[PDB]
Amino acid sequence: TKCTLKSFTVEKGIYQTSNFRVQPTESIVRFPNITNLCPFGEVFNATRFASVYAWNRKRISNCVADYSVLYNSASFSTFKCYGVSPTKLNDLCFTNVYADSFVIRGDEVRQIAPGQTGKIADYNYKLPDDFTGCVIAWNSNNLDSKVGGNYNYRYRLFRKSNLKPFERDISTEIYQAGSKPCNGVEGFNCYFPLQSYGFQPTNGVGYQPYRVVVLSFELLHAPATVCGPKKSTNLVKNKCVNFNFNGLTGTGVLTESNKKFLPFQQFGRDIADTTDAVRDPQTLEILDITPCSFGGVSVITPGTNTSNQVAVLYQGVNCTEVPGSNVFQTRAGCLIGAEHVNNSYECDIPIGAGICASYQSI
Amino acid sequence: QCVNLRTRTQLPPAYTNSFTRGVYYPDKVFRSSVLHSTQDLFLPFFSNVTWFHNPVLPFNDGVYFASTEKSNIIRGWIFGTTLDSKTQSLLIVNNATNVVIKVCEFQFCNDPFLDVYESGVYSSANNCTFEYVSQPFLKNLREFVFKNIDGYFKIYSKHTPINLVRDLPQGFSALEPLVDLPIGINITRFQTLLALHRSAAAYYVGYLQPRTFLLKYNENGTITDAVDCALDPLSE
Ligand SMILES: *[C@@H]1O[C@H](CO)[C@@H](O[C@@H]2O[C@H](CO)[C@@H](O)[C@H](O)[C@H]2NC(C)=O)[C@H](O)[C@H]1NC(C)=O
Ligand SMILES: *[C@@H]1O[C@H](CO)[C@@H](O[C@@H]2O[C@H](CO)[C@@H](O)[C@H](O)[C@H]2NC(C)=O)[C@H](O)[C@H]1NC(C)=O
Ligand SMILES: *[C@@H]1O[C@H](CO)[C@@H](O[C@@H]2O[C@H](CO)[C@@H](O)[C@H](O)[C@H]2NC(C)=O)[C@H](O)[C@H]1NC(C)=O
Ligand SMILES: *[C@@H]1O[C@H](CO)[C@@H](O[C@@H]2O[C@H](CO)[C@@H](O)[C@H](O)[C@H]2NC(C)=O)[C@H](O)[C@H]1NC(C)=O
Ligand SMILES: *[C@@H]1O[C@H](CO)[C@@H](O[C@@H]2O[C@H](CO)[C@@H](O)[C@H](O)[C@H]2NC(C)=O)[C@H](O)[C@H]1NC(C)=O
Ligand SMILES: *[C@@H]1O[C@H](CO)[C@@H](O)[C@H](O)[C@H]1NC(C)=O
Ligand SMILES: *[C@@H]1O[C@H](CO)[C@@H](O)[C@H](O)[C@H]1NC(C)=O
Ligand SMILES: *[C@@H]1O[C@H](CO)[C@@H](O)[C@H](O)[C@H]1NC(C)=O
Ligand SMILES: *[C@@H]1O[C@H](CO)[C@@H](O)[C@H](O)[C@H]1NC(C)=O
Ligand SMILES: *[C@@H]1O[C@H](CO)[C@@H](O)[C@H](O)[C@H]1NC(C)=O
Repeated sequence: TKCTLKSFTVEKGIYQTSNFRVQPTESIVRFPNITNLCPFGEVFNATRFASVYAWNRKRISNCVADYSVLYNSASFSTFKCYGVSPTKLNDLCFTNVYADSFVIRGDEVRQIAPGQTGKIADYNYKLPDDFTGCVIAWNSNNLDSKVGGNYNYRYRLFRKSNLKPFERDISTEIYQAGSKPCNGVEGFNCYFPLQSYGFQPTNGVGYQPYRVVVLSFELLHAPATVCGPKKSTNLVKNKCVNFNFNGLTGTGVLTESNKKFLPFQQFGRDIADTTDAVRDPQTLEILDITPCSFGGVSVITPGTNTSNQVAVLYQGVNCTEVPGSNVFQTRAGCLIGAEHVNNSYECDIPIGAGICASYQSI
Repeated sequence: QCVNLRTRTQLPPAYTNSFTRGVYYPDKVFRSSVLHSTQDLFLPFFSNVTWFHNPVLPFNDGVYFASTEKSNIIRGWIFGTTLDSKTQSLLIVNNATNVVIKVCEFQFCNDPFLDVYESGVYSSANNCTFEYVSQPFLKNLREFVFKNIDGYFKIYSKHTPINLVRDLPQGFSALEPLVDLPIGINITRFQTLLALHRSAAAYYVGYLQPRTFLLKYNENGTITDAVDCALDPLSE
């Protein structure tokens, strides 16, 4: 009081010093049930993969996919992410995904990389230098390699030019290395552009078959498809907290409400555009929001010239959230530091709602 | 298996009165016993709605579709710009079991028709992008509102059992949202789909315009009455 009045002495009366408000305790987030998972079991646990120059292409959109669980798996030899790190990949997302899967040798595992050149990198699969996405490779010697030789797999060896990024060519035309034309039969200057892999169970690391899947992403102006799932902590009521219900954020205290939302609304507001009720995306029940309590504080003093003990009034605040004497609850708020009597005298220092205080103690 | 017909589908282009039909929920916000003024694309009151008794028609900003259906002859809708494989085409079909929505570069015949004894209105379907299946939509009045804003296709619907003889009833009935599609297309024209036996249909079509309405919400959150704010001066 002395500081607000900027004086060393105070006369009798009531003065307004500062304000008061409840502080939020913790945070909660609510999101609907996680379902419609993207089916990667048929991709990364597929029995058979295609050739390197005939790589299988899969389009991914309109589902939910979690990349943390895939990243945590130790069954993948190479997990190289270029555009983004695997940790933060679960947050950001794209409007479509392309998965290119094939099988190569273990010595060619680094051919599939931005700014990389080679036989496979120029004749079978090509990536842009600015490619964004991830590459996952894993040995499949016990599965893809055969004791009789995995000659089913094929690779492109001969081509006049290179391959454009994200281009697949399965043409089997007889390559013409020289100038001599060939009538569909390879000659001195003609060779088959395609050669079969020679995998065996015992061939060594580098010659072992390796399944490689490359995930690429694109962000066309279409609405966003699959993103990482969102966690949902449980809800707590009757406590001043801040909430993020499905993108609707705000502070307050949450209670049970008897309003009846018609089956397609999400939340309600009363007037002047202030939200009052919400519907939790999981339990599908109507809640109620009430702002956390606040109000000004005032000090009642008989004057520095007489005493030095004072009483304190919190305006419009229930006597349940106070933070050493008797406490009185009045229609004007809550009062601490003064004693309530049954008499009735002439009013000295107005307080309100028909009551007032005076000095005798206060 | 699509063959053009000999007789012309020259349905009469009659006109009739819109009255106070075509009011839908602008959003998903609950309000109780309050008057709220909102500006959006609506069908103006007492407008001139066209009556057909199936040419390509423009889409404009939105479309209001209504049908006094008897025995479910209408079956679907076709949306697009060039109506061929050059541009993405939206196809909506409602057969007995479910409803199918596809976004593909279909090659439609000049006189599409569903056939009865599934789909034979398109020669081929290539480069498909979006697919969707859901529950069937359907002496009944079927009202639909189609809107397309920023790569979002909004479909609102309402069914009403009516017994009046000829014209649209003098009453109020709001349209509740039905489906939203997150697909980016720039539709400009549309069509109707009929499943007719090889061996003459009536509906009503109107267009939407931007304007402001005053809406009344009762205690339970249902729209019960509306006022057009650009009409006779009493409304203003
Ligand atoms: C999300 O999934 C949970 C898990 O099943 C659902 O919770 C179940 O709800 C039913 C309906 O009353 C109860 O009979 C079960 O006992 C609940 N089980 C659990 C573990 O909570 C919940 O309803 C789902 N929410 C949706 C689909 O919105
Ligand atoms: C301050 O909060 C308490 C606790 O909610 C209120 O006491 C409630 O009063 C209502 C009305 O008589 C009763 O129905 C509840 O059972 C009471 N709760 C408890 C725990 O006793 C009190 O009324 C509030 N202060 C004011 C001025 O209303
Ligand atoms: C109505 O259309 C639906 C959608 O295509 C049909 O249901 C599918 O029919 C095919 C053809 O046998 C099946 O392969 C699908 O599994 C069916 N889908 C579902 C969800 O069951 C249905 O058969 C059609 N009915 C008629 C009478 O044409
Ligand atoms: C066939 O579909 C593909 C993809 O579904 C289309 O490729 C798109 O072409 C546009 C044209 O500029 C690009 O902006 C997009 O980035 C491409 N990829 C997409 C949309 O994923 C292709 O145009 C389609 N072909 C035809 C004839 O419609
Ligand atoms: C709005 O909701 C209220 C609450 O249920 C409805 O009121 C009930 O209506 C039924 C049938 O008309 C009666 O049997 C109940 O006795 C009513 N209860 C109460 C508390 O009013 C009301 O019908 C709904 N519609 C309107 C227009 O008010
Ligand atoms: C493949 O199967 C293994 C064995 O259960 C499992 O751990 C892994 O998550 C599966 N991967 C996919 C993509 O389904
Ligand atoms: C209160 O004020 C009066 C008049 O100024 C003075 O006589 C009296 O001493 C004061 N009381 C104190 C200083 O305790
Ligand atoms: C007097 O005051 C006390 C405490 O202030 C209170 O408990 C009591 O009800 C009041 N009335 C009587 C008649 O004692
Ligand atoms: C529609 O306009 C025509 C003339 O273009 C008019 O004859 C008819 O009455 C109008 N219908 C209405 C206003 O419902
Ligand atoms: C539709 O065509 C217009 C030009 O006519 C173009 O600006 C717009 O991008 C097209 N829509 C989509 C989704 O590409």
